[PDB]
Amino acid sequence: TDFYTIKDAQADLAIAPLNLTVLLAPYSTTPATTLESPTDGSLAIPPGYKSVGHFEKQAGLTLGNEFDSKDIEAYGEPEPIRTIINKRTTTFDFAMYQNQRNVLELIWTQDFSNIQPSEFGGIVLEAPKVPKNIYYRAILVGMDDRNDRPIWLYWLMPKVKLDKLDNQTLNDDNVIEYKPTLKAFRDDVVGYSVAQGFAGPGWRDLVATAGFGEALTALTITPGSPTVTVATGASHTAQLLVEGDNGINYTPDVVFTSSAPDKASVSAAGLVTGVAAGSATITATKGALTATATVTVTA
Amino acid sequence: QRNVLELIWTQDFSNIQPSEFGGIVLEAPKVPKNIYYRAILVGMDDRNDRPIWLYWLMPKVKLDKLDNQTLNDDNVIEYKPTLKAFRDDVVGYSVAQGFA
Amino acid sequence: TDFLKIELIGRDGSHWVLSGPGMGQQGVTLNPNLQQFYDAPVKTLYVPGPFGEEYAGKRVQRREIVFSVQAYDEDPDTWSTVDSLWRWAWDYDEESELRVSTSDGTRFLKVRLMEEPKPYYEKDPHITADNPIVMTVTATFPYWQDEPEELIWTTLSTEDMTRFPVRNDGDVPVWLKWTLTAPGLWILPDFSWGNDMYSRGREDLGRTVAMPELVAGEHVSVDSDPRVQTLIAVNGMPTQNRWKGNDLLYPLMPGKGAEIPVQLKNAPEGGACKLTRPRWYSRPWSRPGV
Amino acid sequence: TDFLKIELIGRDGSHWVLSGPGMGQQGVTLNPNLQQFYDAPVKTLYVPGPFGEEYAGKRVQRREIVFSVQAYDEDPDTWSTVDSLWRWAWDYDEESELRVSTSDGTRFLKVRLMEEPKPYYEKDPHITADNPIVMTVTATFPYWQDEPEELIWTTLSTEDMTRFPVRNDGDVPVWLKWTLTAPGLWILPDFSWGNDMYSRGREDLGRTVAMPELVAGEHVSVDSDPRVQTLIAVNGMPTQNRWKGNDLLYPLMPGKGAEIPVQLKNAPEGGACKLTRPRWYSRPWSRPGV
Amino acid sequence: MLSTGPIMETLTLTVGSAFEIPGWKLRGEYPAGTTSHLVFTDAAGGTLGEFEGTVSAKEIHYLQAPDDVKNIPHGANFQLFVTYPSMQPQCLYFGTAIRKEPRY
Amino acid sequence: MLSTGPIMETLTLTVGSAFEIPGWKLRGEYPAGTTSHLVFTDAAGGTLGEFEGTVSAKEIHYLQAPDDVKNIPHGANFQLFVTYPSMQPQCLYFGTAIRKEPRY
Amino acid sequence: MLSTGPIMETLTLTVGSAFEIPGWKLRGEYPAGTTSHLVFTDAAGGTLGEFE
Amino acid sequence: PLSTVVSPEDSAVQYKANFVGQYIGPMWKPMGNGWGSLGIHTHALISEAPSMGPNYSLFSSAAARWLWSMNMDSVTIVVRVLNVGAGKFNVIVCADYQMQTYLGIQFETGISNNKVHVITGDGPLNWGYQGDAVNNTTANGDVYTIKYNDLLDTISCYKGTSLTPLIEASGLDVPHGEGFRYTGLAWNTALLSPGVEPTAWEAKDGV
Amino acid sequence: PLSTVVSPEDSAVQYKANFVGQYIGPMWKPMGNGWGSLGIHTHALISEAPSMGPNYSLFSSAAARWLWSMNMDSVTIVVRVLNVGAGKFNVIVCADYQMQTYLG
Repeated sequence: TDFYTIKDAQADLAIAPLNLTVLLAPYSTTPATTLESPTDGSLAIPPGYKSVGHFEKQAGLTLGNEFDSKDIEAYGEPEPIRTIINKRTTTFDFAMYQNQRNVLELIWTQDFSNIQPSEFGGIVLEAPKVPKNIYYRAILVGMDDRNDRPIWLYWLMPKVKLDKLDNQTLNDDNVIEYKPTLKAFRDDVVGYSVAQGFAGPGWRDLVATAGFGEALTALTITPGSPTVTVATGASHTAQLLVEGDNGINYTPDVVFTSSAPDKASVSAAGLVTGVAAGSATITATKGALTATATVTVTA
Repeated sequence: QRNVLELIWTQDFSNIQPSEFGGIVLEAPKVPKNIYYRAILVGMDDRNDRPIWLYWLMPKVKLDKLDNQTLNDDNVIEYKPTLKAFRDDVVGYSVAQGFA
Repeated sequence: TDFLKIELIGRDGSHWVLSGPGMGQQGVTLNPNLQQFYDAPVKTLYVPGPFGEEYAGKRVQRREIVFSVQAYDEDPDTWSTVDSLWRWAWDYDEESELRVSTSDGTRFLKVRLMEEPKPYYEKDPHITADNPIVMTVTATFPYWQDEPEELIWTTLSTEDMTRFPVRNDGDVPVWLKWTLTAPGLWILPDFSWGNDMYSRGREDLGRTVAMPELVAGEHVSVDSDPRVQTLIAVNGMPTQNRWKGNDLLYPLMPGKGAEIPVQLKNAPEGGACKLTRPRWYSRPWSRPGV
Repeated sequence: TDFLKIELIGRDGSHWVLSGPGMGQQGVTLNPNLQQFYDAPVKTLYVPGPFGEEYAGKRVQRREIVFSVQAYDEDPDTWSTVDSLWRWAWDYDEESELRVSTSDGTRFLKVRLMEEPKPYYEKDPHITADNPIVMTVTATFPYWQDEPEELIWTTLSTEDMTRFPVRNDGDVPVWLKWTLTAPGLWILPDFSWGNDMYSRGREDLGRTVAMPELVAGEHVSVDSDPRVQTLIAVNGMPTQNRWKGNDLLYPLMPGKGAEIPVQLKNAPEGGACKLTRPRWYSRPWSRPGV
Repeated sequence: MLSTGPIMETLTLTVGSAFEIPGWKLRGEYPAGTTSHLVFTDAAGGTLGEFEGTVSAKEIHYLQAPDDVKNIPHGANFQLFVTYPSMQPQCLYFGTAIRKEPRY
Repeated sequence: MLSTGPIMETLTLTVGSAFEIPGWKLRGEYPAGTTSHLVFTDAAGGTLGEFEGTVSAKEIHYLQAPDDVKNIPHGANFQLFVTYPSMQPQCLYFGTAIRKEPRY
Repeated sequence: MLSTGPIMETLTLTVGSAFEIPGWKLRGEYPAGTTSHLVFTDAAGGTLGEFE
Repeated sequence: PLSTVVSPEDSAVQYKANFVGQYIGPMWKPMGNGWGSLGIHTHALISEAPSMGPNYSLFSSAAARWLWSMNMDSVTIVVRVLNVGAGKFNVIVCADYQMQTYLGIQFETGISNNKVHVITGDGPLNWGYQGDAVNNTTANGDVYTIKYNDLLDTISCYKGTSLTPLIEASGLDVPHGEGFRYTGLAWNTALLSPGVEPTAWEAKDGV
Repeated sequence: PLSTVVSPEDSAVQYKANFVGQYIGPMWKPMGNGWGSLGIHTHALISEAPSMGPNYSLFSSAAARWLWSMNMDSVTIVVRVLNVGAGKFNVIVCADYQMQTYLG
């Protein structure tokens, strides 16, 4: 086998976080199990998660992983036979610009929900007498939009706490930035400290290549004999679902066509509307794969 | 890809089933898992259409450390692990170097 | 390494490879820094003299071996099984074997729990399923042992004599054991081998002692080691009680050997004799001594 | 971890989950590095011998468990409530229960405050509202226990006999307790189970001891435990006085068990016998052994 | 681990409060015909309580009454079985019940 | 180690729970005609239970009703054997069977 | 170490399992006609097994 | 280091069984029909102790072997039985670890075959006969003593208290020594109902 | 381990007594009449071996218990006896520790 075939490198599996945002929620907010909407697979931020806004471009966002390790030594062996990772500490830091309520609450470790602006809008945010140990829920979601098929890659940290705060320098040519480091703790209710996830049409394209599940080889369709009504009513339209052999819905990816638009007119999303009584053929194609269904239309 | 992510997270993601729209979620384990792999580091020098394949065989490697990764709106996300070689009892060596 | 193998055979007969080829197959390996394991602890005695202190003798001491093992497995349930089995392989009242195998052969040391084991790390052991157990074991008999060399001589004659080749190839004196059938008057050798412990090394060069006349069914075991009564009869008769305050006095000193003579008289049936020479050593491995 | 769950039942009946699933729900968690918690402290005796020192037996020691807890809450007032409750859960005179639950079941240790606790940091604890308490507790009975197994045999016949199934699944001997109704003459087993602690291990294999005849209302507790008197009459009568130098001498040795016979005679109104067998272990968890 | 084993767990109970296990934690694929069964027992083994959960496509939900859960004390054992259609019950969770309430 | 051996493992038993070994825990390459069985044993060598696994092309599945595994106690030994066609049986997983359940 | 010597190695046996040593463990160049045999003896030297 | 390896001087051993609990127990290894081929029958109709036999719900002929082995060639087996039907009950002596070759005493109960035979086993469930057959009626609670004497190379069966051999045989071609010291029982019935089955069993080394 | 090992309780026993040494021996414990109630009588007038009996210097009745017990209920006793004069001789089996109840 040649070197290129042995390497089998794919450039499409390189995901660049072209855009990125961090969302913080109070610890009472229900944690985000996943960011993919169960309806159409779009991005679904759970309620209670508020974005922190812009942050510094040059600083980026650094995810730090720290391993505590212990070498096990054998009497009859010179080198360590094994090593044990006692713990993996995850932190992340970024330099955020905006001066909003949640940003300032995170910076000062105080709840400013009871802060009432003065008659002319002025506010004063006193630091707590004793620093307060407050936990939040963090979502770090980034978008790589390629060919109008975005990939949303995200980190879910159900429990984060301000670990340190970098010194801030005031310069008459730069805006004020707050650069916190947030350490992730393991949440008992969800059973993890940090999780990584992928979603989007681009990720749906790349699941098989990445190697999760099985490769898409058979394009099955919803039951191929749906009955539709010409007259307006409950049964004047019928929705078709296009699935792969690996249990992935490929309806947005496939192309819906009708060989007989007179009988059932098919939309892009996969809705056949009864127009004239008879039988129609609906075909959804994706590359070489295709699926067909014979729709019955009644007046 | 799956083996890269499994190595990074010290978890076996063979049972991870993509959702209806292909999305996956990879949770870090409760306690880091001590998993060993077998590594082949093979390089090719193409000289006069007579390649030299020089390779390293590590029959037992473990993720020793993982450096901090920085997200920048102009660079792809890279995972930079360090893998430590241990001596395999079945083959009797930890690292071998070969040419072909 | 492949030059050294360490094994444990527990009080329950379980087999563990702590070090060497096949170590850790049962889940337990041996950690470094094991102490009082190689040389038998000996203290020397000194008495005041004109030039300081004069040599007064030596006494061997029991072994206090403190060593750590590592019990490991992938899943905590199986690790718990392994740890329970390792704990079951030990006791305070009864001893378990600890075998060292090298190019010099296999030598075993019988050890018992001197005190309670100290298991696990600071956190609970189910987190790692890979935990160290610190064992403080003790060897009441401090010498390393090989399987003893046994010889048998049978005779149908009323009166007979035999010679047993005997040689101590170890570095410590060993005490002979005899098993003599009955009836019959036996004469056993108690050669000094030049040992001047009683100031009779040359006088007792060819010392022989007669056992009391054994009656029918009174087969005896004559163990010269001091941990054990010398004469013990099979049928419970008090043979040493009959034997008039005599004793076997001398061990087979290192580097000494001869054809020791055994005499049998007044044995109408004709009797049998068995000689057991122990093989004690002060180190788990050592080249043969001459 | 979910493989191990540590709970405390205070002297006042409070329930705390210090480790495992549900830990910290009551505000108190368990800190690492807890000592003398797993293996029962046993010391071995040695007397001088020919080759150093000879094993002379073992003695089990009372447990001295030194551990630490975190009392925590977000507000100092509720932290103070939790800290007060934790202090209330302990005493010196009366003991509190400490349960360890694993895949081998639930085993408990009765512990009491050996000395005063050492609470809080160097500053006042209301600042952090999250403070460590250092507990030095002691276990007078060093064995981890399970709920004792109780059997009842009632009969209306004047003369009757039964077989109690008995088995010691633990690693330590246990002492049986009997509760016998009156009147009637009871005969109870005192099997040695091969124990040579009185040089009668096989002579006493089927030993039975006949308790003195009981008058009406003289219900007896017959506990073989050395801590308590063997015969205790509920009405204060000196029943042991009419018992002629006989006693229950033997515990239930580990790994031993049978259908021990209990006989009742001369009982005009029948009789009831209750057998309590303790379940003592030297470890919080251990796989069954036989 | 070769076999499927129950996870050790604890259930909190409160006097005067409704017992409830939220569905978002008992997640998993449950085909139509699945049932759930939560059993509360004492030290002897006497059945203190039997409860049936309302299974859904992806969750199992429990919701009882304070009268229903009054008889269960702290330390009572529990186990939660799930029975898939045409299958034997499988113990998802076992463990113990603690009470988070003003002690009396 | 010239000759390979089995792997030491644990099995979980629960009262009222079906004993199941998922096939993804016994994944392999098994030609048609490959058999597999599992034997439980006490400390004396007596068989407490013998079961046959469903060997598919790339997995082996075990599934027993709770009545079958009721009598196997906590701490029993187990062996798992796979017999390839026209070949002698070989032991894959040996070990112990713990009982993870509320004790009475 | 002027002379060729054996390597101290251990064997694993299981009841009810086929004893097997894989070929890749006993590697090396063996010309035609080479014969290998494994001999199991007891503590006294008495042969208790022999295999080809 | 050992001059010779000698087989340990194993002492005389004794075993008992009564079939009072729920199931058979691991001390009886099933044979021929595989695992789960044995069961306990209560026999409460005749008010007797439970007996051991085949599980007639799915089997008719079943054999069992004692888990342990006798330490000496000579052996005594005392069996207390019940006759609740028609069938054949075999007491098996000097069997191998698979009950392939063994001596045995067969008690047949039937309309015309109320007899006792000496049998040599060809597999656990198949056997051949040696010598004639002695007429013998078996009642509930009958106790039979089957002794194999190695010195005389004889197999004998005595009934009740009398010491005269109810049946006897000598010189049969069955291997002895190590590996042929296993005892057992077997049941063979044409119907699916209990026939002659043991409620009590004792084994002892030597005669 | 239980397959290979044989427990002392699970082993047949064999006991002998000859009295030819003209001493009681340590294996017989007097019952009922207390210590020193047994004796050995030579019967030298006739060609006979010594026999064990009561200490007729003190008692006219006596009992002895063999120090160790049997390991199974069924038992065989073989006694070679001498009828010197008038008397009653009991062979006692299935006795308790103090020989209170027995067959004979």
